[PDB]
Amino acid sequence: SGEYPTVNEIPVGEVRLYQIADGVWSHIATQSFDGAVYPSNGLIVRDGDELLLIDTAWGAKNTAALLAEIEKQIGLPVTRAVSTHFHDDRVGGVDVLRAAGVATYASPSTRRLAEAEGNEIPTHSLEGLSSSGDAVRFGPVELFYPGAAHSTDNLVVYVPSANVLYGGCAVHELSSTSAGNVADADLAEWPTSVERIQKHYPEAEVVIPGHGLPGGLDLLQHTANVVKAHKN
Ligand SMILES: C[C@@H](c1cccc2c(-c3ccc(CS(C)(=O)=O)c(F)c3)c(C(=O)O)[nH]c12)N1CC2(CN(C(=N)N)C2)OC1=O
Ligand SMILES: [Zn+2]
Ligand SMILES: [Zn+2]
Repeated sequence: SGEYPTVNEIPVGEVRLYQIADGVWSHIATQSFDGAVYPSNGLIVRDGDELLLIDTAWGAKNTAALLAEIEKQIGLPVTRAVSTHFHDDRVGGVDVLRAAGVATYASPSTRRLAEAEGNEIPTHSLEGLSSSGDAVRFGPVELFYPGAAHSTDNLVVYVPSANVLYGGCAVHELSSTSAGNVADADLAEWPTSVERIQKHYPEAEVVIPGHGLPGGLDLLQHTANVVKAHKN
């Protein structure tokens, strides 16, 4: 009833949206992995009379439910999607999106890693993002490659109209106690990559992590802190 949703408040197999700013929503779904349940976030950004989607809802059925929830709550067509790294919480559901007429995009690095590891593969490559500090425009957002962090391919997304920074899985929520799933991470480079984000988006007003609750700029420093302590 207005609070940021968690696993306890999302009915089984469903998705919830949360209004972040004018024309900006997050999407929240839950999924089981290795016998535990986790929430995960994505982003929706109004693009005129269309919508840009950032990240799937972690799974085919969750992503179909996402599309239904968008139609119910917003009622504008999703025409493009960007996946911000190659893991299943970002690309799992790309096949559903593609069959629903959504053009799917990711960096060439993400596409290669998804293909090699057996995850679903976005159709279109996003050039211009291969060096840390690179930025490109994509509809109503800027895409930024901060360097290796949670994964070597992770992208962040900024919504300039609203000063919303979507960190994806390179950014953790304030309550986090460790650096999440570090299977593919570069813990030594991650603080440098977060520093780049801090330097590039100093006016961010809302910071959204890949999993958990949004907050302010403090999520960036907190992320650096938990990652350094994890590595240590
Ligand atoms: C789908 C995703 C994932 C699956 C299951 C869980 C997660 C988390 C996560 C875990 C705990 C917390 C609470 S916290 C910050 O307090 O620790 C959190 F916020 C996020 C994250 C994230 O951190 O993004 N991703 C997850 N995969 C699976 C994989 C890849 N692989 C191989 N062996 N190959 C493991 O790597 C990874 O990321
Ligand atoms: Zn991941
Ligand atoms: Zn993640």
